[PDB]
Amino acid sequence: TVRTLTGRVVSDKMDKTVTVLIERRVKHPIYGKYVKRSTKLHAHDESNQCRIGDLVTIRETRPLAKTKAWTLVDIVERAV
Amino acid sequence: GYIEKLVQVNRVAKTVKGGRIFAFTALTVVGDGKGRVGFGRGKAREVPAAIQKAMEAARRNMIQVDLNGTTLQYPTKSAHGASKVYMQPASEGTGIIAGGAMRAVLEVAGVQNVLAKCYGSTNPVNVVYATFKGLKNMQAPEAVAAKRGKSVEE
Amino acid sequence: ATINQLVRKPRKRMVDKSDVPALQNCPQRRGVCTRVYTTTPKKPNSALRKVCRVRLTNGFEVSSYIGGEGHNLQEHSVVLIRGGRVKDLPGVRYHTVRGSLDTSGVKDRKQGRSKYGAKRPK
Amino acid sequence: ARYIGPKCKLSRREGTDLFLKSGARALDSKCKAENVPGQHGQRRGRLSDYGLQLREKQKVRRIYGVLERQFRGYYQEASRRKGSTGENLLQLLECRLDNVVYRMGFGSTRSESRQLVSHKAITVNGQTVNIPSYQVKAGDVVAVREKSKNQLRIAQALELCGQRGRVEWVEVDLDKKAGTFKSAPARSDLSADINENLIVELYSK
Amino acid sequence: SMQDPLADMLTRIRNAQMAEKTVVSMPSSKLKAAVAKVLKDEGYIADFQISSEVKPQLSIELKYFEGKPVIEEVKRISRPGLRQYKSVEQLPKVRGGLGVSIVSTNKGVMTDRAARAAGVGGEVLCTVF
RNA sequence: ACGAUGUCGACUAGCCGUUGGGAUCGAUCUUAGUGGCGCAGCUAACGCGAUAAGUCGACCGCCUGGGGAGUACGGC
RNA sequence: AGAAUAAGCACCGGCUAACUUCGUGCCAGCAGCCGCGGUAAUACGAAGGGUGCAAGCGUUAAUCGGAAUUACUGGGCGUAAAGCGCGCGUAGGUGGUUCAGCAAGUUGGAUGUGAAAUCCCCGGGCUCAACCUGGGAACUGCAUCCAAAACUACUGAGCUA
RNA sequence: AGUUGGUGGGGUAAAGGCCUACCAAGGCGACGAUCCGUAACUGGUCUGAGAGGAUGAUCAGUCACACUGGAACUGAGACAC
Ligand SMILES: [Mg+2]
Ligand SMILES: [Mg+2]
Ligand SMILES: [Mg+2]
Ligand SMILES: [Mg+2]
Ligand SMILES: [Mg+2]
Ligand SMILES: [Mg+2]
Ligand SMILES: [Mg+2]
Ligand SMILES: [Mg+2]
Ligand SMILES: [Mg+2]
Ligand SMILES: [Mg+2]
Ligand SMILES: [Mg+2]
Ligand SMILES: [Mg+2]
Ligand SMILES: [Mg+2]
Ligand SMILES: [Mg+2]
Ligand SMILES: [Mg+2]
Ligand SMILES: [Mg+2]
Ligand SMILES: [Mg+2]
Ligand SMILES: [Mg+2]
Ligand SMILES: [Mg+2]
Ligand SMILES: [Mg+2]
Ligand SMILES: [Mg+2]
Ligand SMILES: [Mg+2]
Ligand SMILES: [Mg+2]
Ligand SMILES: [Mg+2]
Ligand SMILES: [Mg+2]
Ligand SMILES: [Mg+2]
Ligand SMILES: [Mg+2]
Ligand SMILES: [Mg+2]
Ligand SMILES: [Mg+2]
Ligand SMILES: [Mg+2]
Ligand SMILES: [Mg+2]
Ligand SMILES: [Mg+2]
Ligand SMILES: [Mg+2]
Ligand SMILES: [Mg+2]
Ligand SMILES: [Mg+2]
Ligand SMILES: [Mg+2]
Ligand SMILES: [Mg+2]
Ligand SMILES: [Mg+2]
Ligand SMILES: [Mg+2]
Ligand SMILES: [Mg+2]
Ligand SMILES: [Mg+2]
Ligand SMILES: [Mg+2]
Ligand SMILES: [Mg+2]
Ligand SMILES: [Mg+2]
Ligand SMILES: [Mg+2]
Repeated sequence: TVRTLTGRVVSDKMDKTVTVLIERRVKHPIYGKYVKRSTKLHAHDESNQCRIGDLVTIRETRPLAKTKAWTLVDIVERAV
Repeated sequence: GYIEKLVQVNRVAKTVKGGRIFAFTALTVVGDGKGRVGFGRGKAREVPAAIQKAMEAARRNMIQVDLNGTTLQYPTKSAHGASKVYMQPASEGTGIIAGGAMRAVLEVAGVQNVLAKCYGSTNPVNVVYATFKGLKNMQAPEAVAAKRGKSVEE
Repeated sequence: ATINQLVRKPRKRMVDKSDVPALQNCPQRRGVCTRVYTTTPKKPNSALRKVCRVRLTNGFEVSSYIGGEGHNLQEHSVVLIRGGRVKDLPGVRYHTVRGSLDTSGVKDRKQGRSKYGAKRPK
Repeated sequence: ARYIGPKCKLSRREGTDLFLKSGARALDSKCKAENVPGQHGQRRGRLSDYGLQLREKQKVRRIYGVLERQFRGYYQEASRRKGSTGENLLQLLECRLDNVVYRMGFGSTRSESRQLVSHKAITVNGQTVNIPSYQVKAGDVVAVREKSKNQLRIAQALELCGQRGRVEWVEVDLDKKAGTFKSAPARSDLSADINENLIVELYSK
Repeated sequence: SMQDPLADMLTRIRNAQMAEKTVVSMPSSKLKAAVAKVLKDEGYIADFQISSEVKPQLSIELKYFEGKPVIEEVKRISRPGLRQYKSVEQLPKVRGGLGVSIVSTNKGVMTDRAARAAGVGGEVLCTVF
């Protein structure tokens, strides 16, 4: 299936665009402790239907603006 | 057993009204190359008397260790004061990769392939203490089997 | 140090500084003598050591030692200097290579006459 | 290069036989091998452990006549292999072509065996070899060229080898001056006085 | 504040075995019960029991053989500050095989021998010799 | 600004005082403090020793030869 | 055809293998560090005599090692350098016990990739070696599937230490 | 402040603030933005028991430059050794 990422929406001020934060756990090369890193992605939300704090998923497409190449596929769960 | 190796000779001095009084300290080890070994130290006015006293001390309190044919049983680490010592068994072609006092103790003790190293202070007396602590406490199999049969533990 | 303390900032090596700042990574350098003279050593030893002030092509002005019993250096002599610290003298951090450009080596030298640039007796 | 000059001075310094002459008469009644060379010969001269390792290494090197760079190359390549590199060194150093010519009886001393090899007089398998380092394979048939097959030097070396013991791991047909090397000698086949692990300890520092 | 209770188990056993006691009792847990079962099956302790009544108590009796204790060195490897995991071929060998390394795998808690035979890795809980 | 000894939790022989307070039959037990000794263990040694500097776990602060120097410059 | 055409460099108090004499007299000088030299200097400069390397031998510059002396493997903080003057608390780190689920870490396997050379193993060809070269191993990583469920994470329901 | 996003249009072999006119005020940053100094990168090389540390000569892959600063033309391909 299509490779998909999951994250939390941290900004929706832009029109038809959201910002999604994605966590990851990376092992230290030398000290061997898993440390927590984050990534920020700009995602194309055509219907402007995503509020802040939601848990959503996104997939890679062709660029639609500069530094914007991911489009969301569904809302896994909505922040209350 | 009788295989004598002299580890250290040192000159020490006390003070009295009038000046200094000098003495000599000798540290030696004695064994047979078949497992038994001991160490001794001696003070005297001149070197030969100190060496003889050290040899006589070493002949007393000579202990027995269990070894797997010129080599140790398992890698081990031991310490005395601020001296630390690490040893591990080696294959047949290896010599005795050890320094100073450790080499003497192991040559006399009958091992031949030991690949040893030491950390911290390298005072010969404390290093020999640490090496005897390490060798004395080796267990050998069918003795760690003090619980059950052999080859079910291994 | 706890693992978290090392993760936040790891252990660092402080790079050691060279004891021959002149002659940057060069085994030896060419210079010209500006003043040859004699100086006295520190307290335990006692002699009259022969040294020369040298201006180098790097532009540094340093002080070098002149080894061997005799020498023919003068002011405006062009010399080759290598590294090497002289314990007895304060500030002398270099040596003058004998028999290289204008130092001519030592004479009546029979034992180890390669450190002092002496030809074989032949 | 090679060591040149007094071939008994090494024996006097080392303190043992160190076969370096024909062995016709003796060693003691040539050079009084009981004092180290020089003015100071009667000194007790206790020498530290490093001295012991150095003497043992120099002793084997002078026995087989190998310079330092080549000796360390042999040591490294023997350390590469498996099975007690300490005796691998002896196994390999015992397979040199000049040494094999020595132990077949063709030369009284290693120096003249090397002279014979370097002067194009030995065919390993019908092919001429003129270098004193060719590691002889197990099962080779060392021979002497026909032109030099009738020299008096080889004959003299033959009866000199006649009383030297028998190595028994090579076999020589003396009538036609042919030789065959079956296999590298085992550790017990060599002299049981040299302790090779001491050298291994030396290079491991 | 009871950040790591298996280390508390091991330390209790070590201290009481160092004080020539014969019974060690502590609060119980399923992981502790599994480790104690491994210890008994390997022969380093004589027996263990588990109590009842809502706050169960785990009890262990110790072995001495000679005048020395049997467990002469036990140590905690995967603490909650490092969480060591190992593959099959990298499972640590204690004292050249004369000791044991307790490993938690998807097939249960076993020794390094059993995991090496079963060809499965896991988390290295503690080492015993 | 000192116990020249970070905070939190769990285990490990004992004896003798004292402060606030409970239970059992003046004594015994028990609880939170505050002191003097002391077995194991630890330490280079002095010494610490249930108020650990012993055996462990969680997190934090700091050290890397002596002067120059906790000083100069910059910031606050 | 004819032994004919072809040995030098450093060092010798200790570390560090190898020692005696002659000349100097805190001078001339040596030195990597301890240090040596002021009338018997194995430390200076020469001799004999040795010791180590060898068509090379020493010095200089630079890197790692030894250095567990930045200590993940693998150190410390009462008195040697080192516990903030003392609280509260944000981000972060860590988390008592039982049941079930999940499948992110975790573990095992498969597939794609990780250029060739290089390093490594077994061969082969140069008279051997250096050198050239065939096959394997290795590249400890990443992505995609399949399987497992003890531990950590996440979800739900509990319990009282 | 073409700065982040959107709409109509232009432009490119091709997605795209690549360009433009309007619309909203967005976007990045103690998980180190911005600035300063230094530096081609990798397979690899030297060390080390290993973990690591230093480094990027020869050989091979990629990048950039061609007296200095700009610009385009021809062409399948250049902003051209
Ligand atoms: Mg658009
Ligand atoms: Mg773009
Ligand atoms: Mg030290
Ligand atoms: Mg220097
Ligand atoms: Mg050569
Ligand atoms: Mg006060
Ligand atoms: Mg303070
Ligand atoms: Mg404390
Ligand atoms: Mg406490
Ligand atoms: Mg006390
Ligand atoms: Mg302490
Ligand atoms: Mg400083
Ligand atoms: Mg100030
Ligand atoms: Mg002040
Ligand atoms: Mg100020
Ligand atoms: Mg000596
Ligand atoms: Mg000198
Ligand atoms: Mg004299
Ligand atoms: Mg001299
Ligand atoms: Mg250097
Ligand atoms: Mg260094
Ligand atoms: Mg290091
Ligand atoms: Mg550590
Ligand atoms: Mg320290
Ligand atoms: Mg305080
Ligand atoms: Mg504060
Ligand atoms: Mg609080
Ligand atoms: Mg707080
Ligand atoms: Mg919190
Ligand atoms: Mg949490
Ligand atoms: Mg569960
Ligand atoms: Mg896997
Ligand atoms: Mg490759
Ligand atoms: Mg499942
Ligand atoms: Mg605009
Ligand atoms: Mg547009
Ligand atoms: Mg540059
Ligand atoms: Mg190392
Ligand atoms: Mg670089
Ligand atoms: Mg170039
Ligand atoms: Mg290239
Ligand atoms: Mg030019
Ligand atoms: Mg231009
Ligand atoms: Mg065109
Ligand atoms: Mg171009």
